[PDB]
Amino acid sequence: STGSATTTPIDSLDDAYITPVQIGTPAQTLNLDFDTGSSDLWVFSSETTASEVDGQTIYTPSKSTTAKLLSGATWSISYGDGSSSSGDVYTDTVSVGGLTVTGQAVESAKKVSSSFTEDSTIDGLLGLAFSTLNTVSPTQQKTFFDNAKASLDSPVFTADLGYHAPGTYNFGFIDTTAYTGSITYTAVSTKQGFWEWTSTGYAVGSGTFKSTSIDGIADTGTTLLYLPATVVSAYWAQVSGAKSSSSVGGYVFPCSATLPSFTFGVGSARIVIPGDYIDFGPISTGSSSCFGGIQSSAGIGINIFGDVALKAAFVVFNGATTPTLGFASK
Ligand code: NA
Repeated sequence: STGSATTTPIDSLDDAYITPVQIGTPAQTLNLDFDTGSSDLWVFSSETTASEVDGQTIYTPSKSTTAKLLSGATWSISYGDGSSSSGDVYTDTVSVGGLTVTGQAVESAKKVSSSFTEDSTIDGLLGLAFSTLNTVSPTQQKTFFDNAKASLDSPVFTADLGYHAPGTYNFGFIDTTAYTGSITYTAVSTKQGFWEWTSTGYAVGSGTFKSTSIDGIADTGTTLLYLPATVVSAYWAQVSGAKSSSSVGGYVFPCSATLPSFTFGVGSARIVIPGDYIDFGPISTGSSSCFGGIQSSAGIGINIFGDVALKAAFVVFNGATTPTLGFASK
């Protein structure tokens, strides 16, 4: 089997991407944020505290003929941005792009933090990191990918995120038309439950490539690229008037600037992030200070190849017995 679903930016900045997901029978279609940095499939629901719902589409298990309470199971998650959600668990039929899993754990939110309530476009998350990070207690549950794996033509999914445009998540196959050149594969550590890999270095603009090992995670659920302070300082030093602002919470730059590209290494290959991808626009409406898309990972405890990096590439998440990541230009 295979699946193929279009993923759409939620706003003009590509802050996140939503992908339609069919849950239950008859289908209830919710727009989920596919997150390779977490392992819970959770939804806004008929159980969510009413004051915490503001425009999201909800899953109502009582209207699904295939929903079953997973008796006793609860979940609670906290993300890197300080957001959180918790609730109880149903099993139900879940389909993505024509690929169906029966018996998927669908985590029904009873509570969500303010950042979820305030984002009317995101109806929940679909985690695609390793199932060892799933929060369901007392019986940990599998991700949609892990449940689909054995049925897939190849045990893979791919992320092809657009810059200010829709893109695609495919399950079970490589679309050889979706990238240019060849795919470079690199080793993954699953020790922390993430798609954790080691970049071979970076360049700023037309500068020379610096060979240096950068361990980090491929995380579709993180907007920005978070890298060590040395690397980030080297990037922003090439933009006149850029500075790190403790008041704003990261590097800012004059909105009049033209940003340089950023290159990261994947083995001997190179992925180039155009400068335009690094512009996250005014820090507040009408400001001439713009927020940078490359930020320091110091204090976060891990480097994160978020959407700024990933949308410059066709990315293969290879879930074979020895997992690997692949990156191609596109
Ligand atoms: Na922000």
